[PDB]
Amino acid sequence: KVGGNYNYLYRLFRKSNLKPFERDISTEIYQAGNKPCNGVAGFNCYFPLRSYGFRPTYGVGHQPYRVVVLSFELLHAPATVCGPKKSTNLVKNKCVNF
Amino acid sequence: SLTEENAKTFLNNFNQEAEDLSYQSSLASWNYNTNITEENAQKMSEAAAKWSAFYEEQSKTAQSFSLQEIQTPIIKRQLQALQQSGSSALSADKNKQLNTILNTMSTIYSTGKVCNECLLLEPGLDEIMATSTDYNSRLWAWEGWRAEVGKQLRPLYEEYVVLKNEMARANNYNDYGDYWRGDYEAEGADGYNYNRNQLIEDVERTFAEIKPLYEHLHAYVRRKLMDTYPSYISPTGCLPAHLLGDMWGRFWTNLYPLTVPFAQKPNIDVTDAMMNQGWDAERIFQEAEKFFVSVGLPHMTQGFWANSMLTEPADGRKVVCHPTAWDLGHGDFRIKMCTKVTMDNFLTAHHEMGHIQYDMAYARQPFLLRNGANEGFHEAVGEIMSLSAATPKHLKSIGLLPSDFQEDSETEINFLLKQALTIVGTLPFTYMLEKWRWMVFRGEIPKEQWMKKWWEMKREIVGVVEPLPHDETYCDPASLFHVSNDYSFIRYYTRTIYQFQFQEALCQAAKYNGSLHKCDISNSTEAGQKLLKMLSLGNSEPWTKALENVVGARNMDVKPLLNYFQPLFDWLKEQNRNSFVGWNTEWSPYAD
Ligand SMILES: *[C@@H]1O[C@H](CO)[C@@H](O)[C@H](O)[C@H]1NC(C)=O
Ligand SMILES: *[C@@H]1O[C@H](CO)[C@@H](O)[C@H](O)[C@H]1NC(C)=O
Ligand SMILES: [Zn+2]
Repeated sequence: KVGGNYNYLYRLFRKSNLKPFERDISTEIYQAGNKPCNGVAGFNCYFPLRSYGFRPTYGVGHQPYRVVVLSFELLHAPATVCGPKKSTNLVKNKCVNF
Repeated sequence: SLTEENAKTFLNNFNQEAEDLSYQSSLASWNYNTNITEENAQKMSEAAAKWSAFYEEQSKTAQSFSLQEIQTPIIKRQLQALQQSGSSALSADKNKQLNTILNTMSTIYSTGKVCNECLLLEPGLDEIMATSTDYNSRLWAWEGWRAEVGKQLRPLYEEYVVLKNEMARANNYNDYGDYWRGDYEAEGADGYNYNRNQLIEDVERTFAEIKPLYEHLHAYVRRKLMDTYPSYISPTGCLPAHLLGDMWGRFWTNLYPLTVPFAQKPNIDVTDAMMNQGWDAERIFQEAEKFFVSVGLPHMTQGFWANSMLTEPADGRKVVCHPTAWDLGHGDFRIKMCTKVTMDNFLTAHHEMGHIQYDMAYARQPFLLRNGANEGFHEAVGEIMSLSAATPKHLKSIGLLPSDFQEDSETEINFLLKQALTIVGTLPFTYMLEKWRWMVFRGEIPKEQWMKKWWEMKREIVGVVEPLPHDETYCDPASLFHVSNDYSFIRYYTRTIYQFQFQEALCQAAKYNGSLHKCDISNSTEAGQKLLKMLSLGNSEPWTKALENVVGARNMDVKPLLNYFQPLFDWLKEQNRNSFVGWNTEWSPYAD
């Protein structure tokens, strides 16, 4: 958006890194220093979630990029998602491989 | 639990907010410049005010992290680049008084007029001092200007100097000069550490090496002016201040028609050749892009061709219309100029494109370090590009000069002289002005001997004499733009030296055999990757290391400068034989 699409958020600070396929949607102030924060932002107490200033005037490295990840799971459970398959001859009066 | 990680996180948050606020402010400024209106101007002012408030608040909150505990060099440098307060050190009363005096001086300089006709600075005074060749026609304007503007700014400048000195002292400094000399202060290892006081000893040393060439050029200019000014020039005297082609004499380029080595072979101008082929602004910019890609530099952004204002807008928009290279951030680089098919603009396009290429280099460094090594480096990377793109060999490669042309000796000498009248003649003036300003801010020159010592130095360094006596009631230093409006002037000397340093350092690595001024870094991928080694650092390392990365030396070097004009140097040394190179500091045009 010309003015700026500030609706897409992203977390910049956190106590420790995440684990494989972990999600965090908490919005508590980052307790950076020893001063225990009291829900207010300021020195050593910053908001973890910031927003993106997506604009059309941006270059190619800061513009919005949509990224999807397809992860395949092969548990011992029977497979239920199998890809496609087919050909088409109902050949008669001739022995063929069916 | 250590303060280092706390400062790291604080700087991370500060940069995250700055890369947004500065971008908004720069975009508002660009919108204001595109269509200059009262609404866009208000938007720009509001954005700038918000950015300044945020920056000063962060600095106030940043001074609580002493650099002694910060161990990582990059983190300490990031914190130091922000802890500096500047003008906020003074009290509200002192700050408001300084702002009032500054704006008063700026308004008095912008609305200055000299009448006995009745013109202003830009409409009549500049053209008159540039083209006029009559003695009085220039003397009257010069005297009127330096007596009106100088005498109106003297009382305000006297208090402005003390206010700036107090401001500097409030910021742990000694004088305003030391504050201005802080940009060249480096920090690092034992070899990459530079001090402010060390510059005073270098700028002078670098000037003693250029004295012979400047003296020869001045003698030649005096001998050539003796003709047009028979009864106003002495064979062994200085040159009047009103016969230098400019109100102050910063650039002697306007003296080329009177000082021409060989008139029967004029300089080379490809404007007509550029018009015959049907070129245009976009074609010039494409040629500049091709040249900058030949050296082996990144490709321009796709937005540089869409969002950039490369040509004058025909939609009725009133633009400032002076060449500028804007780096709004987040991959946004543009160039503002009313580009046309002339040669000077063709070369300025390459000069301004250098600024964009530089901004596209240090984009990886933190926002607190997205700037050139020093004030003299940013402008030195673009000028060297024009020196390589304005040679007789490059114009033939692009197709502006037919192949049947061959480089001549007389025209080469003419071009060398025309370049020296603007590059070699502008160094002594800037050096003398900065020396005077430093000695004034330091209180070494009593306030009762300002103009006296100023004019005494004008004869010893620049070799210029006044056409009429000017006692302490005048203020000529203030009559200059950079002096009235708060701005540093030493950056030009360092820029002029560093451009030649980079030229030689990048031309010797490209295994070029010939005159230093006829170099052509095109078709040389090794000349670009070695240059990017310094453009990618910016302010992340001390300027000494950034310089050594290109030239190898860790300080100013003037030997490459004398090697650029060596042919012209020998020409002047052989032509100035029948005269005394120099000037005696007692001759006076006003005295009989
Ligand atoms: C010129 O300024 C007006 C506001 O006075 C604005 O509406 C218009 O879009 C501007 N022209 C441009 C930027 O093309
Ligand atoms: C660079 O090399 C190309 C290919 O040989 C040539 O066409 C071009 O004219 C050369 N340019 C210069 C600067 O010599
Ligand atoms: Zn410029």
